Amino acid sequence: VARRQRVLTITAWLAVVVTGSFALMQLATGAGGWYIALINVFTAVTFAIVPLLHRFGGLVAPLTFIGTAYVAIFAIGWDVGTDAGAQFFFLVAAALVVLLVGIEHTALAVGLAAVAAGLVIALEFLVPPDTGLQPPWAMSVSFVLTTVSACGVAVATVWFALRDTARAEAVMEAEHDRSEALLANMLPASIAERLKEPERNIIADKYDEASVLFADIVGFTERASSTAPADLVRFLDRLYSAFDELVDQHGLEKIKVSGDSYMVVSGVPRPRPDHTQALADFALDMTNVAAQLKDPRGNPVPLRVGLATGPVVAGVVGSRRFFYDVWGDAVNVASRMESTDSVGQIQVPDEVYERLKDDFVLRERMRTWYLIGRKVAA
Amino acid sequence: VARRQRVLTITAWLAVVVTGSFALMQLATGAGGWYIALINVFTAVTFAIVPLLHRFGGLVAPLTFIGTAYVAIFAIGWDVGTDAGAQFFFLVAAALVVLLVGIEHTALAVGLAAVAAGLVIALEFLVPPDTGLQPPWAMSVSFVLTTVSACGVAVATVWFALRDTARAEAVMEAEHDRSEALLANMLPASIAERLKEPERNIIADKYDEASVLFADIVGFTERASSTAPADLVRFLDRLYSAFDELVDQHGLEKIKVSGDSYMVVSGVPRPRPDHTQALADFALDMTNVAAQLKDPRGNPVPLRVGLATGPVVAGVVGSRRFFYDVWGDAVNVASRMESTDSVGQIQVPDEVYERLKDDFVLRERMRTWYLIGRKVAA
Amino acid sequence: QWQLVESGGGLVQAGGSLRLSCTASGIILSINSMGWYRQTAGNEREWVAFSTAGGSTTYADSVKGRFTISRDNAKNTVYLQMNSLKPEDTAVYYCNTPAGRVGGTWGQGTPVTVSSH
Amino acid sequence: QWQLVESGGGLVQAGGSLRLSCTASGIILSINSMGWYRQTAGNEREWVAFSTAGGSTTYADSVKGRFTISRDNAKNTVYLQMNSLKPEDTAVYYCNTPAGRVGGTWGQGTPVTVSSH
Ligand SMILES: CNc1ccccc1C(=O)O[C@H]1[C@@H](O)[C@H](n2cnc3c(=O)[nH]c(N)nc32)O[C@@H]1COP(=O)(O)OP(=O)(O)OP(=O)(O)O
Ligand SMILES: CNc1ccccc1C(=O)O[C@H]1[C@@H](O)[C@H](n2cnc3c(=O)[nH]c(N)nc32)O[C@@H]1COP(=O)(O)OP(=O)(O)OP(=O)(O)O
Ligand SMILES: [Mn+2]
Ligand SMILES: [Mn+2]
Repeated sequence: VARRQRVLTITAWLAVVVTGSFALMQLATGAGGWYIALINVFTAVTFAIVPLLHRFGGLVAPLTFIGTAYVAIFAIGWDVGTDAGAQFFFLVAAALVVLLVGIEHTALAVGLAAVAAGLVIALEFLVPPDTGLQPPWAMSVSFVLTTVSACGVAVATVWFALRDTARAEAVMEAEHDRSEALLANMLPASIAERLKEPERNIIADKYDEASVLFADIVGFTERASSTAPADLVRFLDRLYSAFDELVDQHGLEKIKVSGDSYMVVSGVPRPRPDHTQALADFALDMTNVAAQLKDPRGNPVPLRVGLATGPVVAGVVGSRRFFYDVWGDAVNVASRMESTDSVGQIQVPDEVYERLKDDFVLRERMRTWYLIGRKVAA
Repeated sequence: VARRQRVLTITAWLAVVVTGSFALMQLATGAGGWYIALINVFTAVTFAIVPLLHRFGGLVAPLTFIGTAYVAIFAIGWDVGTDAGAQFFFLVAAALVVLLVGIEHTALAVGLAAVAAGLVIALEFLVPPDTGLQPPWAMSVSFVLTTVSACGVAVATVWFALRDTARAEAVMEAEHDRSEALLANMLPASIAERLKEPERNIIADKYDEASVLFADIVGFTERASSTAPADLVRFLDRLYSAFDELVDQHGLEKIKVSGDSYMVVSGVPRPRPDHTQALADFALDMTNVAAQLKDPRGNPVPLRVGLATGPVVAGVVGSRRFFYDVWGDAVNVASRMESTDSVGQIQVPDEVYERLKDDFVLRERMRTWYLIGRKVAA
Repeated sequence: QWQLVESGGGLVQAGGSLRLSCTASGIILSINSMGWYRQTAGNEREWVAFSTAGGSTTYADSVKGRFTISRDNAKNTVYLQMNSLKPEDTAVYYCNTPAGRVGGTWGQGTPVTVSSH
Repeated sequence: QWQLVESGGGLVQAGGSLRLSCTASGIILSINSMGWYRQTAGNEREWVAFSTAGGSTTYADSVKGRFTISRDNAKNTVYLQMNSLKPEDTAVYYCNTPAGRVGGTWGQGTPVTVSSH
């Protein structure tokens, strides 16, 4: 109903300004006569009333305002000479009415404009030119005031309408931008466009190589037994916020966070030649950060970390509550490794050992090989 | 840059219409003289050129168009009499300029309007009234045409601007509505408002009673071994789409879908006295639907289902990739039950048996009790 | 013969009211849910009403507040009150359980037309 | 003494260029990542640049393309090229590893001011 409010606001301000203009003419007039005063009171009263009675119903009220305007202006113009300036107000109103009324009634609006023109061609001819009522000099001053008012009313009304439109646009843009930012945060941009489209197609993307890292907490239930649930959720939020900052800061992507488990995937949105090395470095940094952090109990929080690599499948699933997901054998491998990993250690299979030995240190203990750290030498 | 395009479009159409109007006056004129023709050619050429040269740079071009308009109209008005109608075009332009120029320059615009008014008060006085150049009757026809054109130009330009604004608003609204619909789909409305706010606060909600249902597939790895991954993802999507339809159709909420696992939660967003009964009925319907459906291999897909109840904690966690989540002891209970459930059966603990015996049938086999189905009698 | 037969459809004007009936043979309604779907042509058949075993009811957003689903257990029937009908509701209405819904086994439905004549 | 000292800050005009230096004693830079954060006052300190062990680099959206992070392993230093400076970048810039970042143990930072004088 914003458009209706815009129309109503502009018409109300228009009525106020026109009444303000008319009052000055009435006060300035001297020795003009009472016959004109009787019409002037009627016109001013109706103009002031119509904004207060705007809620009777329908589009008939704004049209009645214009009917009153036309009748009053024609009546005043007929008696006085043509040089007063009744012609100019018609021209202002012709452009003003189209803006005042909505698009749905443009045809009607056009007719109104034509009507105004139909009067103007008559006004020069039919009306007695240069009819002199009492002082003429006041008539010339009236012409000057008519010109100034005709300009000012249109300027003010148009500017007010444009201001209202700009305000509405700004609010619209801010409201939309917040939601767009949230959506961009909580899914990758490329798949968001696919999701938005009305047409529904199953999203499946095949990726030749990728690497997955799984991290989990040890003895979380024992910690839960001695702590209030609300504080426990807060602790989890703090831990995952720190991990999320580190992940964003390395550039890797995190698919989801299920309870204690933390899942990271490398290279799915864009393949890279050195995904595994980056994942290993990130895992080392994550272990250090987790070791440093402290829980409410004060005991250190150990983390079991398992890494895997291989081809994967990506895409959403279901018809409700979508999220990016990933699939493949590497996920099964990583889950098994993480499950069998020792406390405070990172474990990887033989295949990953084939890749990471060159630039990283893997030692001790399908057969696996613990990931101790990076080579000191450079 | 939409506002700039709107301004440029309206000014271009304005130039086209004014040139079209001027051409008719030039063609109609007969025995008017060549001195006026020399000025007329200049005016028409400049008016036609300015839209083609609109891209020189800055706001100086639209102002130059108005400078040319004012100079040409003043020059033509001075020679001919006042009754021709040069005054009316100034009044149209006074209202038109404010719309033409943007808000940033409103002050300048106002000055321009004043300038026009400054000419009008002069035009009546300084210009020689009723100067007769060749036929006067053509002059009267010129007055009529001036009135009609002055009305029509303003009507058309204002309507065009309003049309452009409405089109922009409609496109804006559709684009925003699609994203809003997606966001509403993928999270509850109440928490979405909290997420949108710039201020960050940990969301923790305590719920006295709730019920959780976990469903899982059996031998999914064996099925995966003999099927292509892409087809397997499609099968999962089909299954979860059917389950999602059933869930929505019962009214319960589903938090997430992790691989084979399907999680349903009852009563968290709004508590109800009969959450457990609804969950049990939904579980029975889900088992029937799963039994009916067929996989690519053609073997039936069995599902293990475990139900639990108790207090829970709800809210998002982390600083990235949010989703509603739930927590509590009931989740641990449900996970254990589902893990130990037999193929094609639903299992519940003694506590749930205390509630569901009255309206449901639980039989056979902490101690648990299989959930066979609902009572036939009513 | 597990079958469901619908009835009660016909011609009405915008704003009228109808009562569609669904009677099923071969099952027990007390222990089975029920759902009313509608098919126009511009989409495949969408669920507008649903009643569970236990009394819980749900409706689609486009139709909430105007349509009401109820059961009659002795007759083995489900009834759909339709009120404040609109041209968008002109369709063929069907009745089923979820199992039949996903299995594709339905009856012939019942036609409902909203127009002036 | 595990410490990091920053240097190179000062006064410049909008559009100028700076090179902030971060030298650390107590660790080996080849095996540790590094990150440049900035603090204005309207927020707590935000990360603008990050360099990993291996050469990968990342920057914040508000600052991508203008700031460049590099390493000098022999000197045990990290350098931040700053170009096309704007008034929004006036802050105190700090340098750390993630462990120190989450542990709260920092140095004194280096001031950078963008204005005309
Ligand atoms: C009193 N329990 C809690 C109170 C507040 C917040 C969380 C819990 C809680 O019990 O969290 C556990 C699950 O609910 C919670 N959880 C598990 N699956 C889910 C899940 O699917 N959804 C939600 N919302 N939470 C889950 O993980 C947490 C650990 O369970 P795991 O199965 O991962 O094993 P573990 O105890 O860490 O030992 P181990 O694996 O090292 O041997
Ligand atoms: C060749 N493997 C696949 C190819 C395409 C799509 C999925 C798979 C697949 O292996 O899915 C498995 C996990 O990746 C996949 N999965 C498990 N956790 C995750 C997870 O955290 N994220 C993703 N994206 N997928 C997961 O679940 C599926 C089953 O593993 P479970 O641990 O649930 O046990 P189960 O095999 O069902 O037997 P049982 O539990 O009845 O004893
Ligand atoms: Mn876990
Ligand atoms: Mn599973």
